[PDB]
Amino acid sequence: LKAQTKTEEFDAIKIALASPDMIRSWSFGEVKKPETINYRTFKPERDGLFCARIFGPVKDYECLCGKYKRLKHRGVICEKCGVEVTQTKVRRERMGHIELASPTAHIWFLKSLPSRIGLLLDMPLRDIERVLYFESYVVIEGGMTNLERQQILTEEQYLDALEEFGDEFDAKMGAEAIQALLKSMDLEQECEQLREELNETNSETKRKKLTKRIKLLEAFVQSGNKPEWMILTVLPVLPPDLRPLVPLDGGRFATSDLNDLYRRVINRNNRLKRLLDLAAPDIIVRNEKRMLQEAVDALLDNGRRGRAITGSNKRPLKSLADMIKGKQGRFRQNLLGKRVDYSGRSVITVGPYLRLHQCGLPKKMALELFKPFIYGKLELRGLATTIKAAKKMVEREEAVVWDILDEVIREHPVLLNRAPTLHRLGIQAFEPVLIEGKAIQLHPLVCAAYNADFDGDQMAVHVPLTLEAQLEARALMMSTNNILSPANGEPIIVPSQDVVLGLYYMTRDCVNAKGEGMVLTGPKEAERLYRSGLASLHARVKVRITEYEKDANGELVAKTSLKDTTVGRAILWMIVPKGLPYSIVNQALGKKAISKMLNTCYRILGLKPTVIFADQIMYTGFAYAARSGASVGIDDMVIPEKKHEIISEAEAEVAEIQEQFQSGLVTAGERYNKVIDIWAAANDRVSKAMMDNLQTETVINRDGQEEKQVSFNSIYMMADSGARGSAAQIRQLAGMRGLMAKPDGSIIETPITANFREGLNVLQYFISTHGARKGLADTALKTANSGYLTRRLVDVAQDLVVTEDDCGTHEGIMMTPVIEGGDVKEPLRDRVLGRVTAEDVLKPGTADILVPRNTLLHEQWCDLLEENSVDAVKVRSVVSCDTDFGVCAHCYGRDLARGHIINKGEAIGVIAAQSIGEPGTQLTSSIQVKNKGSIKLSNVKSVVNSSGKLVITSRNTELKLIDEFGRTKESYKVPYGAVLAKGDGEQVAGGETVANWDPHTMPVITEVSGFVRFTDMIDGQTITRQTDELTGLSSLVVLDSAERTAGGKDLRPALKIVDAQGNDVLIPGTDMPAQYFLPGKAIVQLEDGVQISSGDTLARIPQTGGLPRVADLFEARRPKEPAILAEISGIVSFGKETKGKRRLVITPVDGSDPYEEMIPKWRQLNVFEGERVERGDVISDGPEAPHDILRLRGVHAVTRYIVNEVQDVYRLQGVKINDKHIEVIVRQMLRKATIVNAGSSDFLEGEQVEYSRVKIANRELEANGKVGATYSRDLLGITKASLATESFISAASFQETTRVLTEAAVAGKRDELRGLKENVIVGRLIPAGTGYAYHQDRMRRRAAG
Amino acid sequence: ARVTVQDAVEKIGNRFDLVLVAARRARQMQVGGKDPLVPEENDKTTVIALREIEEGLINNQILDVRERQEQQEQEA
Amino acid sequence: MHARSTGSYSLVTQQPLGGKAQFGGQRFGEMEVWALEAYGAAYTLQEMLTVKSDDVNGRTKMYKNIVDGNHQMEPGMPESFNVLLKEIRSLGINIELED
Repeated sequence: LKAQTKTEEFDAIKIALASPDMIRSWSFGEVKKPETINYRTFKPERDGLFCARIFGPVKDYECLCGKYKRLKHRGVICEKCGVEVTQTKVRRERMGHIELASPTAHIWFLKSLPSRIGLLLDMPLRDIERVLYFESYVVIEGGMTNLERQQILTEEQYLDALEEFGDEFDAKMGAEAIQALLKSMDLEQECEQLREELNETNSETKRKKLTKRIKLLEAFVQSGNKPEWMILTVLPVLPPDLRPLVPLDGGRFATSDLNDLYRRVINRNNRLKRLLDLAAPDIIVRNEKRMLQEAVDALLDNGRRGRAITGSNKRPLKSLADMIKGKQGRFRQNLLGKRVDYSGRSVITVGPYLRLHQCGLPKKMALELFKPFIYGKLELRGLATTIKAAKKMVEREEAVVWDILDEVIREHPVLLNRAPTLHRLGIQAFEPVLIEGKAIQLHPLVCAAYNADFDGDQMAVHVPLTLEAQLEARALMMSTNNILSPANGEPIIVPSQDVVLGLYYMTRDCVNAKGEGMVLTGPKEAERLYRSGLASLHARVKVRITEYEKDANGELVAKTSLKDTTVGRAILWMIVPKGLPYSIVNQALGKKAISKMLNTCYRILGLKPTVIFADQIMYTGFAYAARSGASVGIDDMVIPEKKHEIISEAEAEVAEIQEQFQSGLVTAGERYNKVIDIWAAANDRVSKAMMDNLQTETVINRDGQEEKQVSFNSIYMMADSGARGSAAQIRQLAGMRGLMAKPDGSIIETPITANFREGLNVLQYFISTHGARKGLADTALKTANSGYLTRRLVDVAQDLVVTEDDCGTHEGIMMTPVIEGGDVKEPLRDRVLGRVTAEDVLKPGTADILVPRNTLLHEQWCDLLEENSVDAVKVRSVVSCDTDFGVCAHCYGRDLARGHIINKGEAIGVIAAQSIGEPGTQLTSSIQVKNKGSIKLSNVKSVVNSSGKLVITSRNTELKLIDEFGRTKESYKVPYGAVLAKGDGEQVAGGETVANWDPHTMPVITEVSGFVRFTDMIDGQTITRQTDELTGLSSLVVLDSAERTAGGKDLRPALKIVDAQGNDVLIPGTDMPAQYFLPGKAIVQLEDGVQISSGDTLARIPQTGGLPRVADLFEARRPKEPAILAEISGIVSFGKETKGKRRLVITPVDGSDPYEEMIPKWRQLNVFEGERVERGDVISDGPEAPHDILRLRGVHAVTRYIVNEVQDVYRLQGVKINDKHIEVIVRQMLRKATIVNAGSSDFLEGEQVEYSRVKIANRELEANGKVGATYSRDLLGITKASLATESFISAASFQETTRVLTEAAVAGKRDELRGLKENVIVGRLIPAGTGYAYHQDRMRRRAAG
Repeated sequence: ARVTVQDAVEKIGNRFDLVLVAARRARQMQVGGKDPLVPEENDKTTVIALREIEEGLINNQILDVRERQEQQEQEA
Repeated sequence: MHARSTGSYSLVTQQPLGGKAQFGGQRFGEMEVWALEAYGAAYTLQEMLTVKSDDVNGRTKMYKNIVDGNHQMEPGMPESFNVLLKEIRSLGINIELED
């Protein structure tokens, strides 16, 4: 667009060092006399802080003396003393000054943790202090004399410096002396010099400070500042309306010490200028400048002096610092944000009759919340004369004003936000309905998302006064605008319990029902058929329902069908919107189905049809809920007397096992688990008791003997509707409750035999007592941590905004279904569902592209993905997104609180936080293959030996289950030297252990057949003769490397494979000798002469998941025993035995030689020293380091491992947060990058990755060929992300003010008010969302043209 | 009443810029600067602006035209 | 049920008088703030933590404003925000927004 001639908004903000001359630009008057008293009579003396000549009119266009009591007089001054009459309100902006007669330094920039002035002049802060406290003289403009320019000279020594050098020599102390030094700083000479020596100095204590100084010096260049601008000659003065002085009843003063400090700043100040006209000696008038700078300190707090108190009163004087900021940032942007206007805080109530788009609000609250509108409306129409006359009408609550109240309520959007709201799903918009009551009524089918129940949930009502807020209501916050969860595309509101049962008793089938068999030509008369009740609600009746189908692209072709259907579901159709198929409502109703029904109604029919349909459901949900009269009392429950029959069985066995212990067969622990198992199986029998009983035991005479129908038990209905019927709870209620945990965290082997319906004893209570305790404790604390969890999430992604569409990258990461263990859990589909395809993807069929590069993958395209057998597809990731400081839509997707294209203006950082932080409260041998498919041996080198056992000789044993389709269903990692019953390309059934191994043995087997000769393996040197007491067959048990011999710790037990000649049989593929080294603690299953088959035993070696681990995931803690990965591709070997560490010399065969690691060998090393490993093979065993996989294999590698690691965490938690939210989170973690190569920046400086991304973008381009510094992605923790805040106004908020203030103040680095938290502090529209195009206007008018 | 705003998405689907634009139009309706063209159904200005955008008669294009049109009317 | 939107505020701080006693307005918390940042409510968040009940004079500049019914304001300053500029003014940095 075009910049306007009009002055609309105040543009993006700047902040940088200025000139005291520009402070003279605020020359309204000079503050002289602080005392505003006649020095007796309390006469309000002008000529000071409170003056009209120095500042302005006491009142609007009002002169000091009163010569101008005309609010027409503007400009004309009081000719006695210049009183230019203007509005007194502007005195909240009256800036004055005082011409100091003193060059003053800055002790604040001195004692700041980071000695700013020290690293500024490159002079030890120690000597700098000796200079500013006026105890010694610094040499100025001399330098090439007795001493150097950056040195001091005490009083005694300066006298010596004079006796030797009066010639070409001067050296004063303090600010004036340093003014000379700042007046002479040689910035860029030093710049050339500091990089020269950045390549010269090669010591840590040296170049550390080198890169330090060089950095900030070119930073001064970055702004163009010349150090002089820190030495104040001018003293700025605040607007009068910023320091109160009020009389106290009696004859005293209740003044805020703001005055009593500026008075001090000036008492001392004028005394100083006096002391200079008097020309007093140095150290005395300089001790005066000490008091001048402490006056400055008196304004901050007192700087870092000693907490200056006042005469006979302990009181560290008025701290401006703390008074604009404070805690949690400031006292507005903190929990301290006052009790909002246009608000109403009270508890809530239901309200069935409350329509979809509306809520119910109390008349009384309505009065208190709509007055101004009524006042403006009463004097607008003419039913009140003045606003005060309007007050009187509402003073009596005239029926008239209620109609005017009506006018300002009819279509007035309202915002509803609860207090316990931690996630955005607690904020919506509605429409008012006049309610005569006290509690705020709410629409039922929304409360589930609110998690707002009926106990004491107080919702605050916030009036959208401006049309913008009103439009925001009916734009994104409307009730009908918050249908899906912004974590996953499902229509979040699923019928909870009451409404579910309503529709459950509606659509249901049975065998006996009045009228079962007749025919109707319409569901409409079917309505008038049951509302009368001339037939039962579950009779199979032929009614002609006209189901529809969007056979076209919007034209729903009609298909009239006849259905022998139950009366209830027939009535259900009159509610069902056309397009939806009758097949979805031809079931016995399921809760999962009932939610995804609206999801498919959203897919097929769209938004509108789904919305209005949902409301219809709610009204009939209550309707037929009442028709059910679904009651349950003592006499309606049923208990199997087969329950106490299974208990009889359960009795026998345990009695006998305790008696086995009385003799001494099973041990205590053996008996322990034994007991547990039989009682658990007993409960499953009690299950197969009460479950089948209450499943279909009701048989009714109908068209035959007695045809059974599914039992209409209320319990059964809840248990099948899905509403609230959880057969597990129910079965601890009607069947044996079971074994409850114990105070230890284990299990009391005693079950709660006597069920709830029946008796319970004090014994059973105390078992379950730990349970009660347990529950409470955990949630009561998880709550608090979840809040700080979301705190750290906001911490990490504040500034991320989607602000582009397509960029220029043809990259992302590989999306793959988490095929692990048995069943294929997360599909390829449900990950990519709602994302944008990266590349042109081919089909399992070759050279036939099914999904072109840039394609929005939705339901149908995902159905398209599942028509063939495509298993792996790449999607453009946001961590690979080439968008600089932001994300593009073609790298994000569409899965949001809607199903459409993510738009520019969507600040995604924080919405990710909430969506992901929400689940905090819900956090905590011989494998037979059960999946029926084809056993596919991938990359594993197995071999057939004697007995046909397909033994394993490689660690990468990835077993796959390539099915009839080809898509892997099951995956199993088989250990070393294990048996494989079947091979690659041979189908097996479900229930055969082909993945058969022994966890107690890791046999060392050969690959080919050959003899074994024990080389350097004699008893006493390397091996011991541990031919046991059970097995006398020759075995040479290898002693480990510490039990062998002194000089035996350099001798290796090598097994040499030779034939009947003495020749060595080489290893398949290379020319290397097959010299397998028998490891430590190995039960050698062979002697000298035993021919090892193609895989026979030669040696025998035996051996949180919730908030906690995920928290450490955020700080990326290097573990206890970190599993190290193979650094480079190539051979690995040993060197230098245990001296504490051990040389793991990994020498490349295709890389660079010198690589060798230091590892303590207290770990179990699985080092394949005979093999040529690859960069990534686990070396030791234990937890891993995100860091390492990031810096080694790459971001993409580590990134999807962790998001899939956590994908398993939340998998068993039962929650599905959007992985795309998680993707952006991780990019922000690696926000900074520690550079590796040298170029135009630093050799190792941890700098912005995207800034460096634009660096190389134009390093490849012009002004260079290729000098560009190539970085290494640095992984930062969350308290490091919050520590690396570019918004100093944000770090200062919760971190050390002084620190961060000076931290940016050195160069006065401009925060263009570009971001999020800056828009909080200033109170303006962020550059996104509503203010997106708003700031387009603003940015087009700032720092550019 | 209004069931959805998906029809506003059919014309101007920014979801946020919508808020900005029509809101300013509603304010010219407040201050006697102007008056509506689409008859209100007791709907106060917020809901009226919604109707105007869904039909697509008064969108961002037309509003800027109105801006420059007033410029010829105030200048001359 | 304690409804408070308009009334009188304390003197020691801009914090309203009362709590769950006389005048029960919503003591808006830091985390509900974050909910409004999960939404597009930026302009409403603006007036929320400023013009509503935080700016000692901005609240009156809105009361006398809506007694006219005009919902249209300019980008005003949090005034203490204006004192924060004077904070840096007495140190080394300074505010002189150019152009």
